[PDB]
Amino acid sequence: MKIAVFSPSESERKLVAATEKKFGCELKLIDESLSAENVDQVADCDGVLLKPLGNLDDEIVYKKLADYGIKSIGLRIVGTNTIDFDLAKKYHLTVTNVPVYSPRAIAEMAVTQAMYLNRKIGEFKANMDKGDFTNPDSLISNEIYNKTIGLIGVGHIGSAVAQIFSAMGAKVLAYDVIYNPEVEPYLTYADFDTVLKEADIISLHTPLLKSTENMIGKKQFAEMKNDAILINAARGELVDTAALIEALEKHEIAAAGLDTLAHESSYFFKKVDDAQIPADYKKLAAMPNVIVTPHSAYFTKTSVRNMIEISLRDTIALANGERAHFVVS
Amino acid sequence: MKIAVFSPSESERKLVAATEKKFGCELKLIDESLSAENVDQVADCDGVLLKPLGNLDDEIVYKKLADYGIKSIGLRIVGTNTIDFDLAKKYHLTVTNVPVYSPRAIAEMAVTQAMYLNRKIGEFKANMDKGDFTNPDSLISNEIYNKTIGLIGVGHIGSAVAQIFSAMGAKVLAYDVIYNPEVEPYLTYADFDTVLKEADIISLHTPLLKSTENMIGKKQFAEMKNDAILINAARGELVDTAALIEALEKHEIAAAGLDTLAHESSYFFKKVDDAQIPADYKKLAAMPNVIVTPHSAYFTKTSVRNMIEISLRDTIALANGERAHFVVS
Amino acid sequence: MKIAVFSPSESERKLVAATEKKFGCELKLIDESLSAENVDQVADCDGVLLKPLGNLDDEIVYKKLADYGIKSIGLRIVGTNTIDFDLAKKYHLTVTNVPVYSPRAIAEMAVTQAMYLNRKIGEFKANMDKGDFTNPDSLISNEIYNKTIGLIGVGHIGSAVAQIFSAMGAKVLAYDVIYNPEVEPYLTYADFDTVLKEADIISLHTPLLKSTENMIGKKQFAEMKNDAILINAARGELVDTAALIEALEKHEIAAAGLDTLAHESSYFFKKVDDAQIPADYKKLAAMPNVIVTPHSAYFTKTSVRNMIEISLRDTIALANGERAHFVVS
Amino acid sequence: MKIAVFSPSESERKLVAATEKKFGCELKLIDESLSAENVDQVADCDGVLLKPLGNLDDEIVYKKLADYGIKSIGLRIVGTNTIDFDLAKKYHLTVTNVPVYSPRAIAEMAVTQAMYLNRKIGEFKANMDKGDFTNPDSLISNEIYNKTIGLIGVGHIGSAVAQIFSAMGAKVLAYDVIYNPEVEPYLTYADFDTVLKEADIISLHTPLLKSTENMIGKKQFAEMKNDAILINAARGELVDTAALIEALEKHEIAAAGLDTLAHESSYFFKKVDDAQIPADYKKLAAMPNVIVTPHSAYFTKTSVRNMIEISLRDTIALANGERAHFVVS
Repeated sequence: MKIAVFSPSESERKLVAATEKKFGCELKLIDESLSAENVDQVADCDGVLLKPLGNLDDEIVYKKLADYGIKSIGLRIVGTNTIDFDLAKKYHLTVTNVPVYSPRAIAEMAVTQAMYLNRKIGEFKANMDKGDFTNPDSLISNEIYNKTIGLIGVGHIGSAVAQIFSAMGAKVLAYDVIYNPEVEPYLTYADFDTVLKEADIISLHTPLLKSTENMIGKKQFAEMKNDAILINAARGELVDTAALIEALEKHEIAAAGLDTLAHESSYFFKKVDDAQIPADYKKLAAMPNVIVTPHSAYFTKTSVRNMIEISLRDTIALANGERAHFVVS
Repeated sequence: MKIAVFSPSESERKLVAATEKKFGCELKLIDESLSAENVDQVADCDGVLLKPLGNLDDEIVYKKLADYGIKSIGLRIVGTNTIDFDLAKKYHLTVTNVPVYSPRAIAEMAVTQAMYLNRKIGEFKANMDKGDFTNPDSLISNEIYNKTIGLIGVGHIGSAVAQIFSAMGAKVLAYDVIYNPEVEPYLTYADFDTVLKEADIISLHTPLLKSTENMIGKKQFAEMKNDAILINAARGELVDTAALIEALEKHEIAAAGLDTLAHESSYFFKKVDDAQIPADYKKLAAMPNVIVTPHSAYFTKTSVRNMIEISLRDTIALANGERAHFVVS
Repeated sequence: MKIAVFSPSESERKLVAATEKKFGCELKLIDESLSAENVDQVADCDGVLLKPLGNLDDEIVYKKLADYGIKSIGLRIVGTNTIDFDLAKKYHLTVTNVPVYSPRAIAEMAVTQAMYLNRKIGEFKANMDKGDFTNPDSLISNEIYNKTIGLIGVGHIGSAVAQIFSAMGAKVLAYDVIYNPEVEPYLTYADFDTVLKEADIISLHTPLLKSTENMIGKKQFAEMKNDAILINAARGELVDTAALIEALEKHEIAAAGLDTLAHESSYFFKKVDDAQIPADYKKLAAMPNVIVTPHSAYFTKTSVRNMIEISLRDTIALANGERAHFVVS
Repeated sequence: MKIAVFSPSESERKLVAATEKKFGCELKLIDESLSAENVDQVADCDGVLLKPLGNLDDEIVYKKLADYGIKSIGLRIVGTNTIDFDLAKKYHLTVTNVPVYSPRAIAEMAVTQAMYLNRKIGEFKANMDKGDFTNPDSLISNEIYNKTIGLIGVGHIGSAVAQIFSAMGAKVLAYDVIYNPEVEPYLTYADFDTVLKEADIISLHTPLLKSTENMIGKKQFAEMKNDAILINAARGELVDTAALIEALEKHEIAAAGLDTLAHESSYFFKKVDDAQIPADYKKLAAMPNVIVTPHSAYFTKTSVRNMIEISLRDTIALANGERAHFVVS
């Protein structure tokens, strides 16, 4: 049982030994992701784990996989769009994926950003950098249990946000289109308008769909409380960035924590020069009441381990024609 | 019922009218701290609420409060250092204070700082500032339910830190010299050495005393885990700053969140020029794995209100010959 | 939109008005469940909600449903075995069901029974009934945070058990065959032997399968700690009752809370004479360290509401050829 | 180091050896309470630990402890009623006690009883006893996150009740005459009338004083919701038992859990005959929606140990001229 691993990250490499032992298999790590140019390297292998940078679009790959007895495409991510299903069907190559990495990883980054912004630590730092070490009333804070949290969408990640906040004593409201009895201990469902008007901290947990692009814009910011804090660890495209920047500069909201931004593809996950960084990011990055992280909410030891292990399990099951949890086909 | 209030903060001013209505009393605000210069303004006053900047040394102030029928001194703060208790006894002046502003205010600042540093948000920022938007392993994080929290001292604040951390699923250990059965659902008592050795996040909750000054020094940093996060929202002098800086520079700890620092008195609560700010602060402030705040863990609406309303309440009571909750030796 | 409701319970009747308003439909409640004998009563109706006592086995029902334009069978329960799918397929009659009622309802009954049995309130009552009002050491208890909980199986219900207990400070271990990252904050996975040897309170959350019938028997009881408490709110058939009774009489365990028993079908949900109640139940019912409830863990306002509302939603969607959440076909 | 222990419980006996090892002292156990009859057994003793059944009236006991160099009286209990404090001062005998055994022990008994009664387990039992195994609406229950908890008094115990209930998602309200900022994450202060009117579960945490005797009477039952559950694990005399019985009989409340009852002193902690048990108890004990326990909320391993080790520790300290934590007036 030798499984090829394409496009391993530094963090995934640290796990290979442990992983090999636990699964009784060998991992063959290959530095680039899978192309026509290096597929010839699964020959001595019984399966493939993928982290595709770019679309898997040219058929010499899909065919040559089947030539070697490969039956499955084990994506180490949720993201499916990089796989041309037409081809996969064409070579009885199942696709697996990793739908849930660690919902607490993302929930905890959201809560963390919200707390820091609530305590205005950045605004204190910007004051201090100018030699102002006072406690002006404009930097006063409050305990989390005096806050209302509002969730737009819930899911596994929102549910974990609600659990955390409600356990610190906060009131958590949520708009959603589906009803889940299991999250009732931790939040109260309410319609969208109420969530936006009443919440002191608002966090996005909606999927990106054409109906949700820009669902947070000028009109929503105007509805928000002026001291509200917006967090978006879901999808950059949910929020109109210019509307956001302006709302922050107008003080129609108080702060924002973003793990994701529209057009992040140009720069997130890369090294770049100054001329490569867009101007909206530079504006947000200069504000003491804004956090931007490079889509790293997921980035814990647990998520990294699960991405590797979940995908590997499905992928070995399928090598043994055994059944698999996260087929997508 | 009229109560003089000396030296109110800006945040304190803002609550005044609501407090009048709530207590059905009148608050006479004096901008400065009580002094021989302003004492005669107490003349039409039932009681006094003090926030002394500096020593209340002169005796004619005390003679004159006693002359005006004033039966106590209501410290709005915790520290009684500037009260010459000798003169107090001489003039039959009970002294009260506010020991417990809001333990949650402080505990939440500690947690917030720990979570931010755990997520290495500032290290991602320093990296992004140089155009690096990747997710290197050196910035991988972890879920809080995988961490051990170590408390040095508990008290009302540490106890609250322990409640919050254990409610997120963390394991919490605490060193203390008195036993409180009511904290055991949230922490496990342990030896001081065990705590430093096993904790991934250390938070300080120890009174500053002769015996506890530089309690956290070179030897203690050497004992901690190298990815440990040190939080001090108790008292700066508990920590040897030089040893802290060195430890961080050598990566013998991963991060530090300080709401208080040795020698902070020179610059905390002031506006100053660059030349007035000490070098140890400047070193800390430059580190992207450090947070420093200007002793603002307390600074929530609840605290500021409690500082007024708890003193006011004991102060009114003693004016009525009734009992105060927080009389002091 | 008129929906027939068969075999309504007293609790479901209390909801009709509210339900009708919220869904803009009329409910036609019919006292017995659906047979050949009363199916002629869906004529003026656009759908049917069912709570079948007994198998729906005779085709005159399935055919006459289609004759009236009925497209769906809306079960108000999880239980599917009462529907002959061969027939349903034969009349393009979809089957819906209600998979999740309220997991907290069942989790809370489990926790409640565990707590009462931990505090030995029944044993105190049996003492008191004989005139003994003392506090003998054999009736000493302990705080929940000094206990280890062990879950055999997890699921939605076990996950809610773990959440509750771990929030009171208990250590929760769990054996399961599937791995769910989202419950990690609340329990630690461990193998079956460890859960049985180490747990102070053990609660069953395994599905009944031929491989699980009697999975708790003489050998497991002997492995359990002598002061352990077994709770089973899952499926009566998971536990060998005679092995249980004997373990209780031998004091190889301390107590048991059962919401379900093998052969409960003879008596649960019915009114019966003494000669109709089996002897195993009478033995357990006479023990002060045993609770038996008549499979009522589910029985809250929320579960009753959800059973009605979830099934009704799917069933109206299907009347409008719209899509539905809980199809089983 | 030898410390005499008077009148140990059976549970206390069981810990003795471990306590010796833990304190590195010797414990001389005397079966009876201190009296002129047994005082001379203190002669070889450093200090004393008392559990007085009855008044310690004679003065020669006190003269003789003082004669034997004994510097304090270590009550292992909370109540100091049987200490003639006058004689204590005469003979320079500091008096200490144990105010805080384990607040969680008591709070957990309250919660446990509330949850059992909320789930109406005893009413299902009374029903099953008559062969009725149904789920009538009169026995429908509800999830604890849908309930409001009302506390009359807080303190260390009530506070713990509030932590547990709010961690299950309940809304908790409390009436009190002193403000504690540290409880606000878990409860909201409210007027006494609001609490009785809005609470679905009422739990008492008020000291028995002249002004609080029958604080819960006819008028207060009439104010409560008719499906209210009343819990008293504080002091029996707070509740007018006649009015309690009547209220239950009239279904003006749904249930009651009592760990303490007015006049309990006649039978609690004793073995007695049927003729010695009062009628009000017999009425309560017959109701399947009532629990009565014999003042055993405290009775966990933690409490029994703390009662020994906390007194022992202050007792050793005062023998060393060091400070005690729980000296008493």
